[PDB]
Amino acid sequence: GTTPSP
Amino acid sequence: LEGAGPGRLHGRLGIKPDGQPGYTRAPSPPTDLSMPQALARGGGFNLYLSDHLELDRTAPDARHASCRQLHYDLSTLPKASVIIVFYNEPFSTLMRSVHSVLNGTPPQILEELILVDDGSTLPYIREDGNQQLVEYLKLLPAKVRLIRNEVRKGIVGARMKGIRASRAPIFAILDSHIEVSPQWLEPLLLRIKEDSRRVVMPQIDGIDAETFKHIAGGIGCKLGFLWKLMEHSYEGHQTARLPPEERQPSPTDFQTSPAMAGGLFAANKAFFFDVGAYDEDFQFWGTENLELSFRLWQCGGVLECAPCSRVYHIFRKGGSGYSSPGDSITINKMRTMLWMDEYADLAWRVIGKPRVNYRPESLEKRREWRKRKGCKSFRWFMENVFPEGDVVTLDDVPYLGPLRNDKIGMCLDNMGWASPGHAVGLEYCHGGDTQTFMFFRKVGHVMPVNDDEACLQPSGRLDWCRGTAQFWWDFTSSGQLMFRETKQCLSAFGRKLRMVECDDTDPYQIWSWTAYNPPDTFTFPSV
Ligand SMILES: O=c1ccn([C@@H]2O[C@H](COP(=O)(O)OP(=O)(O)O)[C@@H](O)[C@H]2O)c(=O)[nH]1
Ligand SMILES: *[C@H]1O[C@H](CO)[C@H](O)[C@H](O)[C@H]1NC(C)=O
Ligand SMILES: [Mn+2]
Ligand SMILES: [Mn+2]
Repeated sequence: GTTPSP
Repeated sequence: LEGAGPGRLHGRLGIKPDGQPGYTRAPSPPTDLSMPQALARGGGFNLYLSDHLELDRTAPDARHASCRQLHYDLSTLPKASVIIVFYNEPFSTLMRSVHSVLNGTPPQILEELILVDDGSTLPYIREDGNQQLVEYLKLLPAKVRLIRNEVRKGIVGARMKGIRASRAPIFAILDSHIEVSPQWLEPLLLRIKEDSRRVVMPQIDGIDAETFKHIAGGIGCKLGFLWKLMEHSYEGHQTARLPPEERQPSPTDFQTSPAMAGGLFAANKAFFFDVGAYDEDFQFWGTENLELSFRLWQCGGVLECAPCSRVYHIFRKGGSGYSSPGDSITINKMRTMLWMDEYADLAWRVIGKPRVNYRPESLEKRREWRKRKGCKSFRWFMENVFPEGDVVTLDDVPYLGPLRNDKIGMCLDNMGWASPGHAVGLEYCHGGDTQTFMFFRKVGHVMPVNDDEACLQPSGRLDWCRGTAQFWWDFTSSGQLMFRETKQCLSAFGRKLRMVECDDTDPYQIWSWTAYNPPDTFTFPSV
């Protein structure tokens, strides 16, 4: 699914 | 409802007539809990903890201080419809989302709160089950309305159902597992009020899937995309390419974005249908956010991010809340390639030259719509909307193909994993994607075609791509793969990749790389 920004 | 005030803007929610809560909080999670097991039970987050946490859960104000110094005249702002779709979302997470919106949204600007059951199978959600949801909704305001999809249609199918039922001039879509920061809707309504062509999205914050802590910083304002067809936040070397007046923007200024994260945005209802709404042949979970974003810009719309509109979101970790067919994500990407014009050649190769049933008949009807609308090209999109990308024109991908060394007669091989973190090998050439690499000249990156986040390194391995000198290669006129920093060349001596002093006379450091001379028009694959 969508993943957060590093 | 009664008891309204700061923190409970619609009154005290979920209270039986006896003064008792209609929802019993679970005891604290068991002490001996294997998080991987629990993450796989709750569908990517710890359900034990969620069921223990209150629905009226206080959240830290993630907004910058300067965002709180702004005032809004709720009487002049248009009312909006909040749409939360869900498939088998747990009660605790779904109602916490509801309570968060109702408690945090002024009633003067909330026309309704539409809940869309995308064909859920859980007993608490079913109309042939224990009726927990329907019963608890009676304890909520009448603004909250539950509509149901007879059969699981997917994200696009559920959102369209909620949008077509919404009665406000503006609608706002939100995931079924969120927690809002204060004054989240007001800044979005003000933007859309001044221009109905603006699609405005909040800045997404985090709720840890394991601990449920609030993490400031989820998905920023400026984000582009990967050639795997996936939203990707701007990286440092990319924000550096921005105009000097846009690199450190004000905390409150609205910033345009080439793409959105998906499913947390607000828009004028009428404009949304005039600019294409959603492509309803999309299936289940997928890349509708990129199909919308490209079409939005190309057909006379503007996508921007409201830094003062913050919403917390549970990013799923170690599990998935539902199972979608495997061919759906592939189909949605094929349909998205209609809007990428000639650039679809690169995207098609990166996702593996697939050949699925992308419903060609339906996609043709949208190619017509795109023409009758006068939409602009993806070249225009890259040169005007996302000019900070590593590939603005396909001339930024000069090489795409095998990296062969004729001395040993072998090709570089990703060895079965284009994912970062593994060594590259040397194998006899066979002409499969496992041995095809691409070059991005703007950044000197050598990647496997199937992952533009994996970059070759002088260590002979692949690692996460970064726009630094740690990943900058030069492909010389002699055919040498030179690493700029160390000024050494890559050799295949002894079927082992090693760095050596550059010497065009050394055949073991001479490589051949097929030139990427794509066509001018992408012909979709036959179905
Ligand atoms: O077939 C589906 C799949 C998802 N969803 C809902 O769409 C939203 C977005 O899905 P998800 O949160 O899994 O996306 P992610 O944020 O994980 O990328 C959630 O509220 C899901 O419950 C839905 O209604 N139907
Ligand atoms: C989240 O992480 C994945 C890792 O593969 C991708 O890099 C994706 O682009 C990321 N999403 C965002 C919003 O940057
Ligand atoms: Mn989500
Ligand atoms: Mn990156």
